[PDB]
Amino acid sequence: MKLSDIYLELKKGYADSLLYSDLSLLVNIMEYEKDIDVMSIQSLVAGYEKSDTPTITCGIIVYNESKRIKKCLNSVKDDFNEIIVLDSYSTDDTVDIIKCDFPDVEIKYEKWKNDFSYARNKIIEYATSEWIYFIDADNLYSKENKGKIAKVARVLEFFSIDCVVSPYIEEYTGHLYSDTRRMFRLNGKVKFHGKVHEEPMNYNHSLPFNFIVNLKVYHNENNIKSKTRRNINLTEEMLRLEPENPKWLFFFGRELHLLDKDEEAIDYLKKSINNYKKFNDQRHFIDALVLLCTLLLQRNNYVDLTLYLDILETEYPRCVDVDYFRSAILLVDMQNKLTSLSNMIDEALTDERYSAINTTKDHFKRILISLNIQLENWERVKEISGEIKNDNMKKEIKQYLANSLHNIEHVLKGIE
Amino acid sequence: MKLSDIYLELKKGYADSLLYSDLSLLVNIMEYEKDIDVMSIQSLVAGYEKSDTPTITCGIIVYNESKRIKKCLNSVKDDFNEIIVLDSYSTDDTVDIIKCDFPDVEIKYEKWKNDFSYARNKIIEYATSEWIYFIDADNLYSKENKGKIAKVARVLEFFSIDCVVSPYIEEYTGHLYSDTRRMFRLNGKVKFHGKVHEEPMNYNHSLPFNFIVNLKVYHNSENNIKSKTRRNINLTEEMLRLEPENPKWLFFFGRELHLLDKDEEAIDYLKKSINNYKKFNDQRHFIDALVLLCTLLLQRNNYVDLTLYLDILETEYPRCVDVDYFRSAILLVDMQNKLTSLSNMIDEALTDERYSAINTTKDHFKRILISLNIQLENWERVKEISGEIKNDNMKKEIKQYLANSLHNIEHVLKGIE
Ligand SMILES: O=c1ccn([C@@H]2O[C@H](COP(=O)(O)OP(=O)(O)O[C@H]3O[C@H](CO)[C@@H](O)[C@H](O)[C@H]3O)[C@@H](O)[C@H]2O)c(=O)[nH]1
Ligand SMILES: O=c1ccn([C@@H]2O[C@H](COP(=O)(O)OP(=O)(O)O[C@H]3O[C@H](CO)[C@@H](O)[C@H](O)[C@H]3O)[C@@H](O)[C@H]2O)c(=O)[nH]1
Repeated sequence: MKLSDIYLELKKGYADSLLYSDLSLLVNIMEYEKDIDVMSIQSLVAGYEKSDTPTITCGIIVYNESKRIKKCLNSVKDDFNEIIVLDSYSTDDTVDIIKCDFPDVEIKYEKWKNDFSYARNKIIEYATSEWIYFIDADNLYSKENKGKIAKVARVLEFFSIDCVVSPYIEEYTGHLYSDTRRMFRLNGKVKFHGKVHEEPMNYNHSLPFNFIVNLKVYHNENNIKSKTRRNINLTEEMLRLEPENPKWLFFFGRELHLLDKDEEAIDYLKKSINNYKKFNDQRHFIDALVLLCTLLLQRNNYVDLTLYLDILETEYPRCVDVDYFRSAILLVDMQNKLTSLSNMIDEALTDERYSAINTTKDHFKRILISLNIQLENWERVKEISGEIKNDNMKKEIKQYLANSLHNIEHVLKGIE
Repeated sequence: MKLSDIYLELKKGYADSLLYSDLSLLVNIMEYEKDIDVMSIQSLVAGYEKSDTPTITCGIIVYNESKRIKKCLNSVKDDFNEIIVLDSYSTDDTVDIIKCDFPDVEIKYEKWKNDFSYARNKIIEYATSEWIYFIDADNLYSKENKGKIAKVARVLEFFSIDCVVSPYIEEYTGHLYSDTRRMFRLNGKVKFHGKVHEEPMNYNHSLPFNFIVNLKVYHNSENNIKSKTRRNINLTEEMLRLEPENPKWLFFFGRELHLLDKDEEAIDYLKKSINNYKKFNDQRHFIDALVLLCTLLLQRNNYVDLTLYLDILETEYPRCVDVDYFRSAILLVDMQNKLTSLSNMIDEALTDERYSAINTTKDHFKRILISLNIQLENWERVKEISGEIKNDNMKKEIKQYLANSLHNIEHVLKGIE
């Protein structure tokens, strides 16, 4: 059997049950290709209510998080049995904000070596439970996960599936990450690797299966500039060890972008993309393509965007962002068609050629306003709008300029 | 020696001369086909110095014209010497605004028969000068037409040219008419024909040649237009029922139907007029028929039939810039269409079972939509869509972009006029 099959058989067969109820916190089930050996589907829902419920501990590593450690721990101090904060010798409060308001949370210490894995890996060895789940301090643990976490541990042990576990992280942007690898069995197998952009690897160097489970965490400045300068130092390091690695070329390339060094980021993204072709962990391959495409787009480099676009479209055909960059290009072509039309109208007006409608060629000025407003070309519309030579056209334009003046401050009203 | 060549031997040479000054008040000159008997050039400039300067009477027919008759007669009184004013028994004052300030302008009377040419007769009779000039109550004789009139009458009497004379008459819309036919020699050769849309004709009903001269005459309107039209159409329909296949009248009746908001029917007459001008001799208003049918076809969003009448407009009057106006409007409508079809092709897209790697919220798609419908001025949907974006920084920039164009509108709106 495949876990996929087991879930189906449990749908019409045993949707009554608890094994079912708790197996539906697993999003990711049709991805699990390993045989789960079973000899009776009936004995299984029955043996699941007899199953042990495991212990989860919650590891947080903090530096100067005076601003956000309170809301963080509040989200989380009721959902675990043991919470371990790992102070890297904060210069501000943090430590004592924790000590009075949160009496039950262990506080430990560790000087910062420039290694998120070493820190993270301390809390692993300090931790007493039999699963761990990591959460960072600017993050917040949805009210919705109440009583759900250990249910996820329980099923995965009940089938004894080896995996790390990703909840959904929702960016403050609303962007929703699902390769987060934040929870895993505390059983000697599996330890963080990497000075930065670290993730749990099962220690034969690995790459464990990832259950996306149905748990959620939410956000809680222009200190992005701060954090990024910190990480690029670490990323460039990790990359100099493996200078041809597509993941590291992309990671570095990305942070270069974040430090607006876009021309240099495009080079690393172009190299990352060449190297993913024949390379096994293709997880961030898409992230390189859609970033190189936006940067190429932002530099009005349509030929190279089209080339990379065809790659994104053949390598990931069900990615909607292909349709995004194609739209963006048509809309560019339309701008030029508008401009070219604005330009033959000017060429027309400057002949000897007479008008039978309005000898003042003043109806042409209706189209040219219309057409340069559309092009956002207020420079040239303000102009054209003086060259008008008649009251009742002027009378016509100002009354139409107002009804859109007031349609704007109507939509501008009800956003913020 | 033709006339346009006499003007080349003055412009090149005899160029400070009094003949050349008065002859540059004639615009229409290379059109004058008749040849002229000269001695030399010299003989001809000096004969002009010893020539004359004829007299011009100014004719005005009027009905209830209380509001404009004062401004009118001002423009004219210091410029003609004799001006007759034919009242048609106007029920309001009018006649006595003329009494007061304009004592030397000889108010004659006449009962109104529905015949504009006939009213123009009765002023040709009473007139005593050599040339006549006509003007209407809603026009103002331009300030800068100072003593230019009789220089026109001189040059035309000197070469003893037969013709009618057209000043430029300015619409309330700023448009300049130059087939106006307002001045002619009072030598029993020229006279108005036609109950309405009268013009001066030779006595064999032929068509006097039209010098366009360099005189400006302006305007003074709101909704007297609907009542003037409703009167004129009564006459026009009569004249039409006489030659019911005459394109000039098919056009005139269609035009007035239009001015009375009977557009659906105005097009039917414009179409027949355009069909009949093909052959027909006097094609003066052929162009006016086409461009009015085109502008109405545009208003009704009938682009298929617009294109077809635009072709005819283009083959017949290729140098009319109004061709390009209509081709432009079409091209631009096709743009709008491509845009809205993209708006929808984008919409279909961000529903499918299809994910984004850039932003799960697809909020970047929604920004492209917002930007289409701002361009499409579909402010309706700019509102819906901007409610469903969850990234506060984009919602901030939509706020700041709208403010940009809000400010720039309120800026261009200021310095119009
Ligand atoms: O010297 C430090 C710096 C940070 N932290 C804490 O550890 C986490 C690091 O997160 P952060 O300061 O937010 O850096 P980011 O770049 O925003 O975090 C991303 O990048 C890190 C570096 O790989 C990852 O560990 C995180 O999972 C990932 O959210 C946070 O809880 C910090 O408070 C420390 O304990 N010591
Ligand atoms: O029973 C009338 C009605 C009007 N008028 C006067 O005649 C002139 C006609 O001008 P208007 O009343 O403004 O009519 P429109 O339709 O605006 O004028 C156009 O249409 C008329 C009919 O063809 C022409 O006389 C004009 O030259 C032409 O400008 C004006 O001075 C009127 O005051 C009369 O004499 N008798």
